[PDB]
Amino acid sequence: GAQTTLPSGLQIGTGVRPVATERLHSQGNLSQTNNSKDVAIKGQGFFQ
Amino acid sequence: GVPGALSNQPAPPNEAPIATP
Amino acid sequence: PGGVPGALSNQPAPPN
Amino acid sequence: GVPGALSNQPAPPNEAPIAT
Amino acid sequence: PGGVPGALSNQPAPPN
Amino acid sequence: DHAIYTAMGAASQTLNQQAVTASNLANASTPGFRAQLNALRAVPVDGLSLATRTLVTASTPGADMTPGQLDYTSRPLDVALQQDGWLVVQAADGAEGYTRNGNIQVGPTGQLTIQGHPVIGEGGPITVPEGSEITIAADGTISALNPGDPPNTVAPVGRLKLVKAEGNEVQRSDDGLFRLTAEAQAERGAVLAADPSIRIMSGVLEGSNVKPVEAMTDMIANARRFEMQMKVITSVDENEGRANQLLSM
Amino acid sequence: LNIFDIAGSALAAQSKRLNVAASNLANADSVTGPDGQPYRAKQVVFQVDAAPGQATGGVKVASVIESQAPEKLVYEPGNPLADANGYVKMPNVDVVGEMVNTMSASRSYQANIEVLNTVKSMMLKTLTLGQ
Repeated sequence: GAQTTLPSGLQIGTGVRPVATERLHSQGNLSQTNNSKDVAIKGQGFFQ
Repeated sequence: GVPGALSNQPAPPNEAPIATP
Repeated sequence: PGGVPGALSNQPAPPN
Repeated sequence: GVPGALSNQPAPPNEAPIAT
Repeated sequence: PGGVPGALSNQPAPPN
Repeated sequence: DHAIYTAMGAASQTLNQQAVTASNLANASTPGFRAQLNALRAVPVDGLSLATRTLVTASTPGADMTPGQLDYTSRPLDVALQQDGWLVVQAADGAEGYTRNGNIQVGPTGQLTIQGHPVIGEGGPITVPEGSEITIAADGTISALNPGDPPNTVAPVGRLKLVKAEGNEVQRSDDGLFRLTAEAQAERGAVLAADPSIRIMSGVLEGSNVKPVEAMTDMIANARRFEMQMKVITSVDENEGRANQLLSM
Repeated sequence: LNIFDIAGSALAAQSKRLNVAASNLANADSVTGPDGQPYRAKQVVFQVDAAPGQATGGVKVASVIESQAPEKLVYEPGNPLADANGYVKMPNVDVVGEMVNTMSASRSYQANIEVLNTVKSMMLKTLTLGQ
Protein backbone atom coordinates (compact mmCIF):
# COMPACT_ATOMS: atom_id res chain seq x y z
CA GLY A 1 0.00 0.00 0.00
CA ALA A 2 0.78 3.70 0.15
CA GLN A 3 3.17 4.57 2.98
CA THR A 4 6.65 4.52 11.13
CA THR A 5 4.32 1.67 10.17
CA LEU A 6 5.05 -1.77 8.75
CA PRO A 7 4.70 -2.34 4.99
CA SER A 8 1.51 -4.04 3.77
CA GLY A 9 1.00 -6.67 1.04
CA LEU A 10 1.12 -10.49 1.14
CA GLN A 11 3.38 -12.29 -1.33
CA ILE A 12 2.91 -16.01 -0.69
CA GLY A 13 5.60 -18.30 -2.05
CA THR A 14 5.01 -21.50 -3.97
CA GLY A 15 7.68 -23.96 -2.72
CA VAL A 16 11.14 -25.35 -3.68
CA ARG A 17 12.36 -26.93 -6.96
CA PRO A 18 15.84 -28.33 -7.84
CA VAL A 19 17.28 -26.41 -10.78
CA ALA A 20 20.64 -28.04 -11.51
CA THR A 21 22.87 -30.66 -9.92
CA GLU A 22 26.54 -29.78 -10.45
CA ARG A 23 29.71 -31.88 -10.37
CA LEU A 24 32.83 -30.39 -8.81
CA HIS A 25 35.59 -30.89 -11.39
CA SER A 26 38.55 -30.70 -9.02
CA GLN A 27 41.50 -33.05 -9.51
CA GLY A 28 41.36 -36.06 -7.22
CA ASN A 29 44.14 -37.95 -5.51
CA LEU A 30 46.31 -40.57 -7.20
CA SER A 31 46.28 -44.24 -6.20
CA GLN A 32 49.17 -46.47 -7.24
CA THR A 33 48.38 -49.61 -9.26
CA ASN A 34 51.56 -51.23 -10.52
CA ASN A 35 49.91 -52.45 -13.74
CA SER A 36 51.33 -50.70 -16.80
CA LYS A 37 47.96 -49.94 -18.42
CA ASP A 38 46.41 -47.46 -15.95
CA VAL A 39 47.30 -43.78 -16.35
CA ALA A 40 46.04 -40.71 -14.49
CA ILE A 41 45.26 -37.31 -15.99
CA LYS A 42 47.16 -34.39 -14.42
CA GLY A 43 44.73 -31.56 -14.97
CA GLN A 44 41.68 -30.61 -17.02
CA GLY A 45 41.16 -33.35 -19.60
CA PHE A 46 39.08 -36.38 -20.51
CA PHE A 47 39.80 -39.54 -22.46
CA GLN A 48 37.76 -40.04 -25.62
CA GLY B 1 -29.15 7.61 18.06
CA VAL B 2 -29.83 4.36 19.91
CA PRO B 3 -29.02 1.22 17.87
CA GLY B 4 -32.35 0.06 16.48
CA ALA B 5 -34.05 3.47 16.21
CA LEU B 6 -35.61 5.05 13.11
CA SER B 7 -33.93 7.75 11.01
CA ASN B 8 -34.65 9.39 7.65
CA GLN B 9 -31.02 9.13 6.52
CA PRO B 10 -29.16 6.07 5.08
CA ALA B 11 -26.05 5.03 6.99
CA PRO B 12 -22.69 5.99 5.43
CA PRO B 13 -20.83 3.29 3.50
CA ASN B 14 -18.84 0.79 5.56
CA GLU B 15 -15.28 1.12 4.31
CA ALA B 16 -12.36 -0.63 6.02
CA PRO B 17 -9.00 0.25 4.46
CA ILE B 18 -5.92 -1.89 4.93
CA ALA B 19 -3.45 1.04 4.92
CA THR B 20 -3.74 4.67 5.94
CA PRO B 21 -4.60 6.89 2.92
CA PRO C 1 -26.32 -2.82 -6.57
CA GLY C 2 -25.24 -5.58 -4.21
CA GLY C 3 -22.18 -7.62 -5.08
CA VAL C 4 -20.89 -11.13 -4.48
CA PRO C 5 -22.15 -12.63 -1.19
CA GLY C 6 -20.23 -14.47 1.47
CA ALA C 7 -16.53 -15.23 1.12
CA LEU C 8 -15.30 -12.78 -1.53
CA SER C 9 -16.98 -9.70 -0.05
CA ASN C 10 -15.92 -10.60 3.51
CA GLN C 11 -12.17 -10.55 2.82
CA PRO C 12 -9.99 -7.44 3.22
CA ALA C 13 -9.02 -6.28 -0.27
CA PRO C 14 -7.64 -2.93 -1.45
CA PRO C 15 -10.19 -0.67 -3.16
CA ASN C 16 -10.04 -0.34 -6.94
CA GLY D 1 -36.30 -15.27 -19.39
CA VAL D 2 -36.56 -15.13 -15.60
CA PRO D 3 -35.16 -18.38 -14.10
CA GLY D 4 -38.55 -19.32 -12.66
CA ALA D 5 -40.97 -17.85 -15.21
CA LEU D 6 -43.27 -19.66 -17.67
CA SER D 7 -42.42 -20.28 -21.33
CA ASN D 8 -44.22 -22.38 -23.94
CA GLN D 9 -41.11 -23.94 -25.39
CA PRO D 10 -39.32 -26.85 -23.62
CA ALA D 11 -35.87 -26.23 -22.22
CA PRO D 12 -33.07 -27.61 -24.41
CA PRO D 13 -31.66 -30.92 -23.19
CA ASN D 14 -28.65 -30.69 -20.89
CA GLU D 15 -25.71 -33.03 -21.36
CA ALA D 16 -22.38 -33.22 -19.53
CA PRO D 17 -19.57 -34.40 -21.83
CA ILE D 18 -16.28 -35.68 -20.47
CA ALA D 19 -14.24 -33.81 -23.10
CA THR D 20 -15.13 -31.34 -25.83
CA PRO E 1 -38.12 -41.40 -21.50
CA GLY E 2 -36.67 -41.56 -17.99
CA GLY E 3 -33.95 -43.77 -16.60
CA VAL E 4 -32.28 -44.96 -13.40
CA PRO E 5 -33.10 -42.46 -10.63
CA GLY E 6 -30.37 -41.30 -8.28
CA ALA E 7 -26.90 -42.83 -8.29
CA LEU E 8 -26.42 -44.17 -11.82
CA SER E 9 -27.70 -41.01 -13.56
CA ASN E 10 -25.87 -38.39 -11.45
CA GLN E 11 -22.25 -39.23 -12.19
CA PRO E 12 -20.00 -38.25 -15.12
CA ALA E 13 -20.10 -41.02 -17.69
CA PRO E 14 -18.27 -41.63 -20.98
CA PRO E 15 -20.29 -40.72 -24.09
CA ASN E 16 -22.34 -43.58 -25.52
CA ASP F 1 -24.95 -13.78 12.10
CA HIS F 2 -21.78 -12.11 10.83
CA ALA F 3 -19.70 -13.09 13.87
CA ILE F 4 -19.36 -16.48 12.15
CA TYR F 5 -17.39 -14.66 9.43
CA THR F 6 -14.93 -12.77 11.64
CA ALA F 7 -13.62 -15.96 13.22
CA MET F 8 -13.75 -17.63 9.80
CA GLY F 9 -11.42 -14.97 8.43
CA ALA F 10 -8.90 -15.65 11.18
CA ALA F 11 -9.04 -19.38 10.49
CA SER F 12 -8.59 -18.78 6.77
CA GLN F 13 -5.68 -16.40 7.28
CA THR F 14 -4.17 -18.93 9.68
CA LEU F 15 -3.90 -21.31 6.74
CA ASN F 16 -2.20 -18.52 4.80
CA GLN F 17 0.48 -18.20 7.47
CA GLN F 18 0.95 -21.97 7.41
CA ALA F 19 1.58 -21.81 3.67
CA VAL F 20 4.22 -19.12 4.17
CA THR F 21 5.86 -21.19 6.90
CA ALA F 22 5.87 -24.24 4.65
CA SER F 23 7.36 -22.12 1.86
CA ASN F 24 10.17 -21.32 4.28
CA LEU F 25 10.75 -24.90 5.42
CA ALA F 26 10.73 -26.28 1.89
CA ASN F 27 13.72 -23.97 1.27
CA ALA F 28 15.77 -25.10 4.27
CA SER F 29 18.62 -26.19 1.96
CA THR F 30 18.24 -23.51 -0.72
CA PRO F 31 21.48 -21.49 -1.08
CA GLY F 32 21.09 -17.78 -0.45
CA PHE F 33 17.43 -17.99 0.53
CA ARG F 34 15.83 -15.20 2.57
CA ALA F 35 12.96 -16.46 4.71
CA GLN F 36 9.75 -14.44 4.41
CA LEU F 37 8.36 -13.03 7.65
CA ASN F 38 4.62 -13.25 8.30
CA ALA F 39 2.48 -10.88 10.35
CA LEU F 40 -1.26 -10.67 10.99
CA ARG F 41 -2.67 -7.13 10.98
CA ALA F 42 -6.07 -6.27 12.44
CA VAL F 43 -8.51 -4.19 10.38
CA PRO F 44 -11.53 -2.66 12.16
CA VAL F 45 -14.79 -2.12 10.32
CA ASP F 46 -15.59 1.60 10.39
CA GLY F 47 -19.37 2.00 10.78
CA LEU F 48 -22.35 3.15 12.81
CA SER F 49 -22.70 2.09 16.47
CA LEU F 50 -20.10 0.01 18.34
CA ALA F 51 -17.31 -1.39 16.06
CA THR F 52 -17.63 -4.81 17.68
CA ARG F 53 -16.11 -6.34 14.51
CA THR F 54 -12.36 -6.38 13.81
CA LEU F 55 -11.05 -8.83 11.22
CA VAL F 56 -7.52 -10.09 10.56
CA THR F 57 -5.45 -10.19 7.39
CA ALA F 58 -2.05 -11.79 6.90
CA SER F 59 0.87 -9.96 5.30
CA THR F 60 4.56 -10.54 4.62
CA PRO F 61 6.69 -7.57 5.76
CA GLY F 62 9.66 -8.44 3.58
CA ALA F 63 12.21 -11.10 4.48
CA ASP F 64 14.56 -11.97 7.34
CA MET F 65 17.98 -10.62 6.43
CA THR F 66 20.28 -12.22 8.99
CA PRO F 67 23.00 -14.06 7.02
CA GLY F 68 22.93 -17.83 7.34
CA GLN F 69 25.64 -20.29 8.27
CA LEU F 70 28.23 -20.58 5.52
CA ASP F 71 28.97 -23.77 3.59
CA TYR F 72 32.66 -24.34 2.80
CA THR F 73 32.66 -25.95 -0.65
CA SER F 74 36.10 -25.99 -2.28
CA ARG F 75 34.92 -24.24 -5.46
CA PRO F 76 36.53 -20.89 -6.37
CA LEU F 77 33.37 -19.65 -8.11
CA ASP F 78 31.34 -20.01 -4.89
CA VAL F 79 31.08 -16.68 -3.06
CA ALA F 80 29.69 -15.52 0.27
CA LEU F 81 29.02 -11.86 0.94
CA GLN F 82 29.61 -9.60 3.90
CA GLN F 83 26.43 -8.81 5.82
CA ASP F 84 24.04 -6.59 3.82
CA GLY F 85 25.69 -7.23 0.46
CA TRP F 86 24.08 -8.20 -2.83
CA LEU F 87 25.25 -9.49 -6.19
CA VAL F 88 23.70 -7.76 -9.18
CA VAL F 89 22.34 -10.10 -11.86
CA GLN F 90 20.34 -9.32 -14.98
CA ALA F 91 16.80 -10.55 -14.39
CA ALA F 92 14.49 -12.14 -16.95
CA ASP F 93 13.03 -8.81 -18.13
CA GLY F 94 16.35 -7.17 -19.00
CA ALA F 95 16.47 -5.36 -15.65
CA GLU F 96 18.75 -5.46 -12.63
CA GLY F 97 18.12 -7.59 -9.55
CA TYR F 98 19.87 -8.51 -6.33
CA THR F 99 20.57 -12.01 -5.03
CA ARG F 100 22.59 -13.74 -2.33
CA ASN F 101 23.05 -17.11 -4.06
CA GLY F 102 26.75 -17.04 -4.87
CA ASN F 103 26.86 -20.30 -6.82
CA ILE F 104 28.28 -18.93 -10.07
CA GLN F 105 28.45 -21.21 -13.10
CA VAL F 106 30.41 -20.76 -16.34
CA GLY F 107 28.55 -21.21 -19.61
CA PRO F 108 29.94 -23.00 -22.66
CA THR F 109 30.90 -19.67 -24.27
CA GLY F 110 32.20 -18.10 -21.05
CA GLN F 111 29.21 -16.18 -19.70
CA LEU F 112 28.97 -16.03 -15.91
CA THR F 113 25.42 -16.94 -14.85
CA ILE F 114 23.86 -17.42 -11.42
CA GLN F 115 20.76 -19.68 -11.67
CA GLY F 116 20.70 -18.86 -15.37
CA HIS F 117 20.80 -15.11 -14.71
CA PRO F 118 23.89 -13.52 -16.32
CA VAL F 119 25.91 -11.78 -13.63
CA ILE F 120 26.55 -8.06 -14.17
CA GLY F 121 29.87 -6.41 -13.36
CA GLU F 122 31.06 -2.83 -13.65
CA GLY F 123 30.88 -3.01 -17.46
CA GLY F 124 27.76 -5.17 -17.73
CA PRO F 125 27.52 -8.94 -18.11
CA ILE F 126 30.89 -10.68 -17.82
CA THR F 127 32.58 -12.52 -20.70
CA VAL F 128 35.15 -15.03 -19.43
CA PRO F 129 37.78 -16.52 -21.81
CA GLU F 130 36.85 -19.96 -23.16
CA GLY F 131 37.32 -22.57 -20.44
CA SER F 132 39.60 -20.88 -17.91
CA GLU F 133 40.17 -21.25 -14.18
CA ILE F 134 38.50 -18.37 -12.31
CA THR F 135 39.75 -16.96 -9.00
CA ILE F 136 37.75 -14.25 -7.21
CA ALA F 137 39.59 -11.94 -4.81
CA ALA F 138 38.21 -10.53 -1.53
CA ASP F 139 36.69 -7.47 -3.31
CA GLY F 140 35.41 -9.24 -6.43
CA THR F 141 38.45 -9.08 -8.72
CA ILE F 142 38.28 -11.93 -11.25
CA SER F 143 41.49 -13.58 -12.45
CA ALA F 144 41.37 -16.05 -15.35
CA LEU F 145 44.16 -18.48 -16.20
CA ASN F 146 43.43 -20.86 -19.10
CA PRO F 147 44.47 -23.85 -16.95
CA GLY F 148 47.97 -24.74 -18.22
CA ASP F 149 49.06 -21.19 -19.09
CA PRO F 150 52.14 -19.56 -17.48
CA PRO F 151 50.95 -18.93 -13.88
CA ASN F 152 52.35 -15.36 -14.16
CA THR F 153 49.62 -14.78 -16.79
CA VAL F 154 46.91 -14.93 -14.07
CA ALA F 155 45.43 -11.91 -15.86
CA PRO F 156 42.55 -10.06 -14.18
CA VAL F 157 39.31 -9.88 -16.14
CA GLY F 158 36.83 -7.72 -14.26
CA ARG F 159 35.12 -6.95 -10.98
CA LEU F 160 31.71 -7.97 -9.66
CA LYS F 161 29.09 -5.34 -8.81
CA LEU F 162 28.50 -5.68 -5.07
CA VAL F 163 25.70 -3.52 -3.65
CA LYS F 164 25.00 -2.39 -0.09
CA ALA F 165 21.29 -2.20 0.76
CA GLU F 166 19.60 -2.97 4.07
CA GLY F 167 16.51 -5.13 4.45
CA ASN F 168 14.12 -2.21 4.89
CA GLU F 169 14.94 -0.79 1.44
CA VAL F 170 14.42 -3.98 -0.60
CA GLN F 171 11.34 -5.95 -1.67
CA ARG F 172 11.13 -9.41 -3.23
CA SER F 173 9.80 -9.95 -6.73
CA ASP F 174 7.73 -12.89 -7.91
CA ASP F 175 10.79 -14.54 -9.50
CA GLY F 176 12.60 -14.73 -6.15
CA LEU F 177 15.02 -11.92 -7.04
CA PHE F 178 15.12 -8.91 -4.72
CA ARG F 179 14.80 -5.33 -5.99
CA LEU F 180 14.70 -1.82 -4.55
CA THR F 181 11.51 -0.37 -3.13
CA ALA F 182 9.89 2.72 -4.63
CA GLU F 183 10.99 4.96 -1.75
CA ALA F 184 14.53 3.57 -1.87
CA GLN F 185 14.54 3.99 -5.65
CA ALA F 186 13.56 7.65 -5.24
CA GLU F 187 16.12 8.30 -2.46
CA ARG F 188 19.08 6.29 -3.82
CA GLY F 189 18.52 6.39 -7.58
CA ALA F 190 17.43 3.59 -9.88
CA VAL F 191 20.65 1.58 -10.27
CA LEU F 192 22.85 1.41 -7.19
CA ALA F 193 26.57 2.09 -7.31
CA ALA F 194 29.06 -0.61 -6.39
CA ASP F 195 30.40 -0.19 -2.86
CA PRO F 196 34.13 -1.06 -2.59
CA SER F 197 33.75 -1.56 1.18
CA ILE F 198 31.89 -4.88 0.75
CA ARG F 199 34.10 -7.94 1.26
CA ILE F 200 33.38 -11.13 -0.69
CA MET F 201 34.82 -14.53 0.20
CA SER F 202 35.57 -17.08 -2.52
CA GLY F 203 35.16 -20.79 -1.89
CA VAL F 204 32.17 -20.60 0.48
CA LEU F 205 28.43 -20.78 -0.25
CA GLU F 206 25.80 -19.17 1.97
CA GLY F 207 22.79 -21.23 3.02
CA SER F 208 19.28 -20.24 4.00
CA ASN F 209 18.30 -18.46 7.22
CA VAL F 210 15.24 -20.55 8.14
CA LYS F 211 15.20 -20.72 11.96
CA PRO F 212 13.50 -24.06 12.92
CA VAL F 213 12.56 -22.95 16.45
CA GLU F 214 10.50 -20.08 15.04
CA ALA F 215 8.87 -22.40 12.50
CA MET F 216 7.88 -24.93 15.18
CA THR F 217 6.46 -22.25 17.48
CA ASP F 218 4.56 -20.74 14.54
CA MET F 219 3.04 -24.12 13.69
CA ILE F 220 1.94 -24.71 17.29
CA ALA F 221 0.41 -21.24 17.55
CA ASN F 222 -1.33 -21.59 14.18
CA ALA F 223 -2.86 -24.95 15.12
CA ARG F 224 -4.16 -23.60 18.44
CA ARG F 225 -5.57 -20.45 16.82
CA PHE F 226 -7.31 -22.52 14.14
CA GLU F 227 -8.94 -24.72 16.77
CA MET F 228 -10.12 -21.66 18.72
CA GLN F 229 -11.67 -20.02 15.62
CA MET F 230 -13.44 -23.26 14.50
CA LYS F 231 -14.88 -23.47 18.08
CA VAL F 232 -16.16 -19.85 17.92
CA ILE F 233 -17.75 -20.81 14.58
CA THR F 234 -19.50 -23.83 16.09
CA SER F 235 -20.84 -21.75 18.99
CA VAL F 236 -22.19 -19.05 16.67
CA ASP F 237 -23.83 -21.60 14.36
CA GLU F 238 -25.54 -23.38 17.26
CA ASN F 239 -26.76 -20.07 18.69
CA GLU F 240 -28.29 -19.03 15.36
CA GLY F 241 -29.92 -22.45 15.00
CA ARG F 242 -31.58 -22.02 18.38
CA ALA F 243 -32.51 -18.40 17.63
CA ASN F 244 -34.29 -19.22 14.36
CA GLN F 245 -37.18 -20.64 16.41
CA LEU F 246 -38.32 -17.11 17.33
CA LEU F 247 -40.16 -16.69 14.01
CA SER F 248 -42.82 -19.33 14.80
CA MET F 249 -45.50 -16.76 15.72
CA LEU G 1 -49.41 -12.66 -0.52
CA ASN G 2 -46.26 -11.08 -1.97
CA ILE G 3 -44.40 -12.54 1.00
CA PHE G 4 -44.64 -15.99 -0.58
CA ASP G 5 -42.81 -14.70 -3.66
CA ILE G 6 -40.23 -12.85 -1.53
CA ALA G 7 -39.44 -15.83 0.70
CA GLY G 8 -39.46 -18.28 -2.21
CA SER G 9 -36.95 -16.07 -4.02
CA ALA G 10 -34.84 -16.04 -0.85
CA LEU G 11 -34.97 -19.84 -0.61
CA ALA G 12 -34.02 -20.23 -4.27
CA ALA G 13 -31.13 -17.78 -3.91
CA GLN G 14 -29.77 -19.52 -0.82
CA SER G 15 -30.08 -22.89 -2.57
CA LYS G 16 -28.05 -21.51 -5.49
CA ARG G 17 -25.39 -20.18 -3.12
CA LEU G 18 -25.24 -23.54 -1.34
CA ASN G 19 -24.87 -25.37 -4.66
CA VAL G 20 -22.03 -23.05 -5.67
CA ALA G 21 -20.31 -23.68 -2.33
CA ALA G 22 -20.70 -27.44 -2.79
CA SER G 23 -19.24 -27.17 -6.30
CA ASN G 24 -16.28 -25.20 -4.92
CA LEU G 25 -15.65 -27.82 -2.22
CA ALA G 26 -15.95 -30.74 -4.64
CA ASN G 27 -13.29 -29.40 -7.03
CA ALA G 28 -10.77 -27.84 -4.63
CA ASP G 29 -8.15 -30.37 -5.77
CA SER G 30 -9.31 -30.52 -9.40
CA VAL G 31 -6.68 -30.14 -12.12
CA THR G 32 -8.50 -29.68 -15.43
CA GLY G 33 -11.99 -29.32 -16.83
CA PRO G 34 -13.39 -30.79 -20.04
CA ASP G 35 -11.01 -28.46 -21.89
CA GLY G 36 -7.45 -27.64 -20.82
CA GLN G 37 -8.43 -24.81 -18.53
CA PRO G 38 -8.35 -25.03 -14.72
CA TYR G 39 -11.34 -24.81 -12.40
CA ARG G 40 -12.04 -21.18 -11.53
CA ALA G 41 -13.98 -20.87 -8.29
CA LYS G 42 -17.62 -19.80 -8.61
CA GLN G 43 -19.53 -17.15 -6.67
CA VAL G 44 -23.14 -16.05 -6.99
CA VAL G 45 -24.15 -12.38 -7.09
CA PHE G 46 -27.05 -11.36 -4.86
CA GLN G 47 -29.24 -8.41 -5.86
CA VAL G 48 -32.46 -6.85 -4.58
CA ASP G 49 -35.40 -7.93 -6.74
CA ALA G 50 -38.11 -5.25 -6.80
CA ALA G 51 -40.15 -5.65 -9.98
CA PRO G 52 -42.40 -2.70 -9.01
CA GLY G 53 -41.01 0.64 -7.89
CA GLN G 54 -41.15 0.17 -4.11
CA ALA G 55 -37.39 0.10 -3.53
CA THR G 56 -37.12 -3.16 -1.57
CA GLY G 57 -38.18 -6.77 -2.02
CA GLY G 58 -36.69 -10.25 -2.24
CA VAL G 59 -33.20 -11.37 -3.20
CA LYS G 60 -32.31 -12.64 -6.67
CA VAL G 61 -29.17 -14.26 -8.07
CA ALA G 62 -28.18 -12.02 -10.98
CA SER G 63 -25.25 -14.14 -12.15
CA VAL G 64 -22.62 -16.74 -11.35
CA ILE G 65 -19.12 -15.31 -11.75
CA GLU G 66 -15.65 -16.85 -11.59
CA SER G 67 -13.58 -15.14 -8.86
CA GLN G 68 -10.73 -13.12 -10.47
CA ALA G 69 -8.50 -14.28 -7.56
CA PRO G 70 -5.03 -15.45 -8.81
CA GLU G 71 -4.59 -19.11 -9.76
CA LYS G 72 -2.45 -21.30 -7.54
CA LEU G 73 0.69 -22.49 -9.30
CA VAL G 74 2.22 -25.91 -8.62
CA TYR G 75 5.54 -27.00 -10.10
CA GLU G 76 4.77 -30.08 -12.21
CA PRO G 77 6.79 -30.04 -15.44
CA GLY G 78 5.98 -33.62 -16.43
CA ASN G 79 2.30 -32.76 -16.65
CA PRO G 80 1.28 -31.95 -20.25
CA LEU G 81 -0.87 -29.11 -18.85
CA ALA G 82 2.18 -27.21 -17.57
CA ASP G 83 3.14 -23.90 -19.15
CA ALA G 84 6.59 -22.79 -20.34
CA ASN G 85 7.91 -22.66 -16.77
CA GLY G 86 6.45 -26.05 -15.84
CA TYR G 87 3.67 -24.69 -13.62
CA VAL G 88 0.11 -25.99 -13.44
CA LYS G 89 -2.87 -23.83 -12.47
CA MET G 90 -4.75 -25.25 -9.47
CA PRO G 91 -7.93 -23.59 -8.17
CA ASN G 92 -7.95 -20.87 -5.51
CA VAL G 93 -10.82 -22.32 -3.46
CA ASP G 94 -10.98 -21.00 0.11
CA VAL G 95 -11.93 -24.12 2.07
CA VAL G 96 -12.84 -22.40 5.34
CA GLY G 97 -14.74 -19.70 3.47
CA GLU G 98 -16.80 -22.26 1.58
CA MET G 99 -17.65 -24.27 4.70
CA VAL G 100 -18.72 -21.07 6.45
CA ASN G 101 -20.77 -20.21 3.36
CA THR G 102 -22.47 -23.61 3.55
CA MET G 103 -23.41 -23.17 7.21
CA SER G 104 -24.53 -19.53 6.82
CA ALA G 105 -26.65 -20.38 3.77
CA SER G 106 -28.24 -23.22 5.75
CA ARG G 107 -29.14 -20.88 8.61
CA SER G 108 -30.59 -18.21 6.31
CA TYR G 109 -32.55 -20.97 4.54
CA GLN G 110 -34.12 -22.03 7.86
CA ALA G 111 -34.90 -18.42 8.83
CA ASN G 112 -36.79 -17.95 5.56
CA ILE G 113 -38.55 -21.29 6.15
CA GLU G 114 -39.71 -20.11 9.59
CA VAL G 115 -40.92 -16.82 8.11
CA LEU G 116 -42.92 -18.71 5.49
CA ASN G 117 -44.50 -20.99 8.11
CA THR G 118 -45.53 -18.06 10.30
CA VAL G 119 -47.02 -15.99 7.50
CA LYS G 120 -48.82 -19.02 6.08
CA SER G 121 -50.44 -19.50 9.48
CA MET G 122 -51.44 -15.83 9.63
CA MET G 123 -52.93 -15.92 6.12
CA LEU G 124 -54.84 -19.08 7.02
CA LYS G 125 -56.21 -17.40 10.15
CA THR G 126 -57.29 -14.23 8.33
CA LEU G 127 -59.84 -16.24 6.32
CA THR G 128 -61.66 -16.95 9.62
CA LEU G 129 -62.40 -13.22 10.04
CA GLY G 130 -65.78 -12.84 11.72
CA GLN G 131 -66.73 -16.43 10.87
